[PDB]
Amino acid sequence: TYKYVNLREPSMDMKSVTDRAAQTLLWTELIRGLGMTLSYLFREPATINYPFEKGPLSPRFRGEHALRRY
Amino acid sequence: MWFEVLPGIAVMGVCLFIPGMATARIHRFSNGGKEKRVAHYPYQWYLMERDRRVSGVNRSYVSKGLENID
Amino acid sequence: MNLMLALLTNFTLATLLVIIAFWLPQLNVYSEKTSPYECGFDPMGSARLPFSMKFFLVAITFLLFDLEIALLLPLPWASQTANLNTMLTMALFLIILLAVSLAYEWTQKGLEWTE
Amino acid sequence: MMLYIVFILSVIFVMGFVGFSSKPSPIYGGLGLIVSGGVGCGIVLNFGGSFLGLMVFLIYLGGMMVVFGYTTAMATEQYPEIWLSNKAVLGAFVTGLLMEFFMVYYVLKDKEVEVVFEFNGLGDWVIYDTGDSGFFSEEAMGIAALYSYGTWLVIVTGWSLLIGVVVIMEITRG
Amino acid sequence: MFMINILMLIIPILLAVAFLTLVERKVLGYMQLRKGPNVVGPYGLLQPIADAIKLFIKEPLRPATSSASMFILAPIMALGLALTMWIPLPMPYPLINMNLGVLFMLAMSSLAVYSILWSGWASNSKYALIGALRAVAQTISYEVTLAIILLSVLLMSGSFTLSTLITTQEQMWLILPAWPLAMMWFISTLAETNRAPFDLTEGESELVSGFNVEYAAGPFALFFMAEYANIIMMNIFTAILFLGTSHNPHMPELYTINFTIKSLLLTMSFLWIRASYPRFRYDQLMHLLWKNFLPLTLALCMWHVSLPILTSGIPPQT
Amino acid sequence: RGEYVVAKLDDLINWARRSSLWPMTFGLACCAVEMMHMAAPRYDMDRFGVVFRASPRQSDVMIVAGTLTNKMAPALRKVYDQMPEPRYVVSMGSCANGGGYYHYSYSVVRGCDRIVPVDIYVPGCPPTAEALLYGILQLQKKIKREKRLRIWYRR
Amino acid sequence: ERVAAFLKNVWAKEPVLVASFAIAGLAVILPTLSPYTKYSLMINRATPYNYPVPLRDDGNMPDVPSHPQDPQGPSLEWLKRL
Ligand SMILES: CCCCCCCCCCCCCCCCCC(=O)OC[C@H](COP(=O)([O-])OCC[N+](C)(C)C)OC(=O)CCCCCCCCCCCCCCCCC
Ligand SMILES: CCCCCCCCCCCCCCCCCC(=O)OC[C@H](COP(=O)(O)OCCN)OC(=O)CCCCCCCCCCCCCCCCC
Ligand SMILES: CCCCCCCCCCCCO[C@@H]1O[C@H](CO)[C@@H](O[C@H]2O[C@H](CO)[C@@H](O)[C@H](O)[C@H]2O)[C@H](O)[C@H]1O
Ligand SMILES: CCCCCCCCCCCCO[C@@H]1O[C@H](CO)[C@@H](O[C@H]2O[C@H](CO)[C@@H](O)[C@H](O)[C@H]2O)[C@H](O)[C@H]1O
Ligand SMILES: CCCCCCCCCCCCO[C@@H]1O[C@H](CO)[C@@H](O[C@H]2O[C@H](CO)[C@@H](O)[C@H](O)[C@H]2O)[C@H](O)[C@H]1O
Ligand code: SF4
Repeated sequence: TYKYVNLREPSMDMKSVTDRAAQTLLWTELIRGLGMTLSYLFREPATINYPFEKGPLSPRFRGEHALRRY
Repeated sequence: MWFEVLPGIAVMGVCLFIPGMATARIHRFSNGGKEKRVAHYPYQWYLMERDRRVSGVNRSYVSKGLENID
Repeated sequence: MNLMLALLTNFTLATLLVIIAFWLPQLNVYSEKTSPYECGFDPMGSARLPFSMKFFLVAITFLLFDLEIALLLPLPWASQTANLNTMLTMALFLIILLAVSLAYEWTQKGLEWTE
Repeated sequence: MMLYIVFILSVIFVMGFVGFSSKPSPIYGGLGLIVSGGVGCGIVLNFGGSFLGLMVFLIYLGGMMVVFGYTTAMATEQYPEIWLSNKAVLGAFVTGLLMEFFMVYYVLKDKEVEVVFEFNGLGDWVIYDTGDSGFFSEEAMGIAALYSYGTWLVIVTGWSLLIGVVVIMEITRG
Repeated sequence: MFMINILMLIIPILLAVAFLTLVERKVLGYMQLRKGPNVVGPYGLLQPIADAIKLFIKEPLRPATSSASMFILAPIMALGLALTMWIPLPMPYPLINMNLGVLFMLAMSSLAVYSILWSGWASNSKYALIGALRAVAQTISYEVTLAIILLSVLLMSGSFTLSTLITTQEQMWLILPAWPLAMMWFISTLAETNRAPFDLTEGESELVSGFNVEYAAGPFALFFMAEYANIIMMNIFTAILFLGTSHNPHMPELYTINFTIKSLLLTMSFLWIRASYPRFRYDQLMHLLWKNFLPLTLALCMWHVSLPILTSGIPPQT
Repeated sequence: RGEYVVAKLDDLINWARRSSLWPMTFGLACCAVEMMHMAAPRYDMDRFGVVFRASPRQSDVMIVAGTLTNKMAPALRKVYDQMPEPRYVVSMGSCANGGGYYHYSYSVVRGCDRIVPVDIYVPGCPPTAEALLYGILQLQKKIKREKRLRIWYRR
Repeated sequence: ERVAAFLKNVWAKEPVLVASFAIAGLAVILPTLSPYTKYSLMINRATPYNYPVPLRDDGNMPDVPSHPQDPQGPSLEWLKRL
């Protein structure tokens, strides 16, 4: 199965045409993009406070070598 | 958190407030407590120059009232 | 005076910053350090070679359009005239001829860059 | 010294003219024309024409920006010439400054000078008007009258600018 | 007392510019789900000081192929002219009260372009030249539309004096009767300040650093200080033009607070826009202004000449 | 006292230089992906004052993040020479450290320290983003120890 | 019918130019229809940039006032009510 990512025909009824004219002149879809970055401004950042905080690791981590004893 | 951006904004705000406050207060200090006289047109300069002679102290901002007409 | 004093102070402040910038830091000058930058490899040909301008016709049109605004900037003062019938007609006339010239250059493909 | 402000600016005016008239690389000629346009604005402003002075500066800044672009495209060489790099350019440059310096030296010494024609060197302020007290700028009234008195001027200038666009399109369509 | 006033203008300008660099990095950071400078001083408050000291003790380089005098001159012009832009600004009283303050600002903005052209040309390197010639195209794109946008607004103010705009907007912000012009003005200031999405003369991802690629240390800092000073100054200009603050002659500091808040938010909007959009192509910038703003700006200029005359609301000359 | 003054002045310039480290936007191979993850939100190298800048004229550190081949060696030396001083080199990953997996190749430089001086060596293949950050903080503590003015005073 | 067919097409393809021409048309047209346009010129005339030089009373100028507060001469009552 396949799908088309970009094969759609815009409608030509006066309401749709005006909706697009308002988009072109009032920058509505650019304003919308500003909303997304604004929402991120008020999200808690993902930063950890290295070296006081450390990224998570697992027992399998492969780091510095060492020779062991019985 | 986003409110940790506020301290830098406040510092920026205080610095940008200073020039306006300083200009306004230096104008009062230098013009006998009043606003600096504005002379966009020759008539306004003429009157200001006349005030300099009238002052008797060579300052266009030293005003003379009724007490100067006998 | 106030104006000349203000300009002198600004450009003197900038000059002092450059003087400090050059005389305060420790320098180590050699040929490779001062060579022209081009992402790690030596440049091929002088940077003084001709650089084709593909928007040359818009650039000439800018000269003509940039003089139009000199003719239009007096409009706030011209609106104080008592003869407002003539002034309004000539103001609109000038702007329309600017629009006509723009429309001509647009329709004749003067605003497209040479490829 | 400040009473000679117009004279000082006019000296720099000529120095900028000698700059681009000796014809180094047009990059530096444009620099000389910008300086002259800048001080020229200062000269006209000091005679009461703030709008005329700022306008000529604004126009010439736009014009020299285009000239700069055209220069890097159509008037550049491997070794662009400064005033010191070329013997003909340096000779014209020095000759201009020496002719200028001697006119200044003698006009200041005698408060007058004969350079072909007689010029008085009392300072430029002496010719100024003595009685102004209107509530408007006379230069602004004169310029604004272009739209009420200058109907004919508006038509011929507006038409010439429109034809100008038509013509440069014709001239450059090989 | 005038010399003191000059210093109380440009020392604060440079300090505000330094801390605008911190604010941008924090605002971008949080919009990018991170923090930005928070280690150098509390909440990163000493970070601008560290960068400034770093650059001015860094070795400045004069490229072997550069034109020495013009190389030095351009950064001096950039910062000098950037500070000159502030002197007629009424906050609420200008340092220099000019009859034609708007025209003065236009002329000085045009002159500041030459600090880009000459620095790029004097570097004698290909990326620097490409950056400078992008500045030629950028200026050609916006300058004509920028002047005519101002003219249409001043037909309501009645003068070229910046302080008159305060009087004009005493009842209502000019943003109401001229929001189409405010829209186009705001975009034009991004292009005028070489700001994203019109950051083309530097265009890092394309030209490495464009016009200033050969500049280091203190000379580079001068260009940075200039651009960030112009970003603040152009948003103060936008606030005066369109969001006029009321002025009480006896409490001039209330004007300054209200006007400073407005100018800050407009400056924050510049950073916000940088965080949000991709970059234009520099021929697409030229087509934006000439094929969209200019036809609309010409039409609105016609409208704003006629509207005062037909509504009998022509402003006073004085 | 002269010593006290130059000691405090050393602290100021050392603090300014380490607090404002601008690496050159310079990456070579896989290790550059972990370098990208140091700039990413979890570690946010910008919060230490560490900002990438493309131009070598505006860079303080070269992070050699990946294999250096013979064909690339003259270019790396070129952009290093074009950095104004003071300048530092951080060697990231086994390839840059000493050739790594390609040590015996005919086309690989066996360690970038044959080409440029190296201040810090970050081990790993690749070093984790946190390991590279540990290397940068190690570079900062090296800069903090510098005694340029103190040594100048005793010249 | 073609009036709407053409207009709808340009609205869809170039709304910027449609808005430009509509705004320019109103600038040319409304000034001739507005009833307030006549006051623009009256207000400009009533603005006294110059001194009003008095006339030598020669004994027969009834329409001219002797004092600024005399009933003769133009009045600005219309302007106070605007
Ligand atoms: C907005 C503007 C911001 C401006 C920020 C200004 C920076 C403020 C902080 C200043 C700190 C003090 C300066 C130290 C940095 C010097 C650079 C350096 O590291 O050199 C190492 C050098 C090290 O030299 P060295 O002798 O040890 O070895 C170098 C030689 N080889 C290569 C052989 C080893 O130090 C010096 O040479 C002298 C140090 C003197 C420190 C005092 C500085 C006096 C300033 C006067 C300088 C004269 C020119 C005038 C400049 C204007 C004066 C203000
Ligand atoms: C009573 C009669 C009245 C008569 C007068 C009536 C006048 C009002 C009606 C006229 C129309 C009003 C709107 C005019 C505003 C300008 C519109 C405009 O120019 O947008 C078009 C422009 C081009 O868009 P594009 O799709 O690429 O191309 C079109 C096809 N060629 O699109 C763009 O400009 C894209 C811009 C990209 C860069 C944007 C980056 C910033 C975006 C966020 C800014 C938000 C706005 C904030 C404004 C603050 C103001 C202080
Ligand atoms: C390519 C060439 C394009 C040329 C386009 C020319 C367009 C010109 C359109 C007309 C512009 C002026 O339009 C005209 O303005 C004047 C005043 O301003 C109006 O006149 C009105 O106000 C004035 C005073 O303000 C009164 O004297 C007059 O009694 C009153 O009718 C006219 O009613 C109007 O018709
Ligand atoms: C009074 C001032 C306000 C009135 C407007 C004045 C400006 C008028 C601008 C030109 C109008 C007609 O001229 C112009 O012709 C060209 C044909 O190549 C058209 O342009 C065509 O190709 C270009 C580039 O792809 C695009 O603008 C558009 O996709 C298409 O329409 C314009 O749509 C049309 O606007
Ligand atoms: C980049 C290079 C730029 C070169 C610029 C060249 C500028 C040209 C120099 C013009 C110098 C004008 O010089 C000016 O001459 C007059 C002569 O009366 C002097 O004016 C003089 O008048 C009276 C006469 O009673 C004296 O008492 C007084 O002491 C003296 O000031 C000014 O003090 C001086 O400033
Ligand atoms: S050291 Fe390892 S991760 Fe880094 S470039 Fe070499 S092979 Fe890739």
